[PDB]
Amino acid sequence: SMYIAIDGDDVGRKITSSYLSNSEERLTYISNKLNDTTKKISKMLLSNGFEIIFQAADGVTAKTDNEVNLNFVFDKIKSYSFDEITFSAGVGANLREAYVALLNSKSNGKNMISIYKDI
Amino acid sequence: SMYIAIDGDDVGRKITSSYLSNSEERLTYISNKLNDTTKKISKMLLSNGFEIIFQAADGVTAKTDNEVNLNFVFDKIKSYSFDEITFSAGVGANLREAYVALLNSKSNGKNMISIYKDIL
Amino acid sequence: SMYIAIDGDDVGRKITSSYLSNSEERLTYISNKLNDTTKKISKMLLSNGFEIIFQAADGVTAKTDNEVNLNFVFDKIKSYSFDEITFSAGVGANLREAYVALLNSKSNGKNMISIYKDI
Amino acid sequence: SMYIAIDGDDVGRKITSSYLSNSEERLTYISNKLNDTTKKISKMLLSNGFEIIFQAADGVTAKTDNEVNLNFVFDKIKSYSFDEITFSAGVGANLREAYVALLNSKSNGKNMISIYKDIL
Repeated sequence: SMYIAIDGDDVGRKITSSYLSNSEERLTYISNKLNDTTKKISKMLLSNGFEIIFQAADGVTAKTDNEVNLNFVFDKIKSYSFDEITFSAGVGANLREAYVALLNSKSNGKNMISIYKDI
Repeated sequence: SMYIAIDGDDVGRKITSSYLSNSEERLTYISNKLNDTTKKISKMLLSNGFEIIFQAADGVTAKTDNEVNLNFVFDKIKSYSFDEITFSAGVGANLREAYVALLNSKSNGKNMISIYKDIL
Repeated sequence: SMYIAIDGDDVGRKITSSYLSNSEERLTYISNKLNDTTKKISKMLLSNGFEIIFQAADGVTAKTDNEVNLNFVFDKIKSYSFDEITFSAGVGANLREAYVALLNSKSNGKNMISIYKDI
Repeated sequence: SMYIAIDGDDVGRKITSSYLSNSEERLTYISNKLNDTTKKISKMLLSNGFEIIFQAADGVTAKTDNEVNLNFVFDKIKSYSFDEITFSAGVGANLREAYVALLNSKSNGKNMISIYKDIL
């Protein structure tokens, strides 16, 4: 039983920047692109045997009982980046482990995946 | 012209709590209610002549040139609370003011609305 | 071997409020009360046999190999609350457990302590 | 009167990394380095005729009514960087302007300074 928690890297900084510069068009662009990119993530996960647990904009969490190629899955997630917006991931054997692994990725960089047992 | 920025209060803490307690049911519940609540927010704003600028996760930002009763709009916002999750808002004459007024609401309480001009 | 991580609750919110209201005196009061209270916590942990690992801003992290009464230690921490500013704590057998327990406290309330093995 | 708000960039991420990797030495190193650096920042501001309003770790805010070379002041701030930790700044005519300028710096880059009037 494997869990994956996926979240955008510092998307809040890009949103705040758009508010402070009065950039309506950039804010609407981010809104639309976050919605479209998290749909691509969820459908890819579904096509690879996952069950979607949580799906907001910039955040998707899922689980599977099948074996998966995490390199392939995270390569797909990396290919869904747009502009200076990327996503990180944590993998674990329950929700808490995937969440802590996700914090590990976020605290050590961007556009990376961590597996809890390997920390 | 008037801009309004709306966001949930402490939603991230409820989500974090769900991960650390291994509560899939509560996490999925939060996901569904957030998405349903922000759909209700966007539809109420569009119904009062707003153009939606941003709609993602727990935030909705919009603008209008129509006349607007803010008491009506924010009483509607307050009716969309669920469990321990409330929503705050900031209003201004541009996006920057609405954002700063939202930060004012978040920093001074829960379930409240701030007009940028009243903060000066 | 026991680790404890202590951090203020929502202190950033009180600070942001003071900036946005141009409340110079309020901000300076928070600065002083924060540094004074964290020194109080640090001296208290030393008096109960801890070694300080980290002490900065609104947080103190310490470890001990000696015997401890946790109820006495955290009741002391709660007695260091001022105005609406309080502190939460996490305890574990290593730094990661103490941190995750601290995150558990912060996400479920304020002025509370979590022991990692209890979660 | 000029207000300046200074804050470290990404300090919390370096701290979190240390907890999660069980690196006591790296966490104590950060603690010691942050405390050294905030004292250097505040002593430099005092040396330039500022009055300190707020001083925590990775964060110092001050104000002055005298003349100041901000370029010299921020050049000193940038020289206090250590490892991957840099500092950002906002300048304004009151606390709220300095804060919003600092938010502008942190959302738009690393190791930068913003003057509130330059953002309008």
